[PDB]
Amino acid sequence: GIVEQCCTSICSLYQLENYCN
Amino acid sequence: FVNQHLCGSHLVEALYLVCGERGFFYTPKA
Ligand code: NA
Repeated sequence: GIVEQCCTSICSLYQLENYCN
Repeated sequence: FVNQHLCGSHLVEALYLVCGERGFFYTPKA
């Protein structure tokens, strides 16, 4: 989930935007 | 600000700025 993709590895805008409503 | 390790409030802040008026969901246990 978001922690694995953006906290314990480097985040990206592509990934972050998957969590916008 | 997005292309780094972002945890906790730092990650919520990034979601807040990127998502804007869409809002977002923060589901750390999923
Ligand atoms: Na904003």
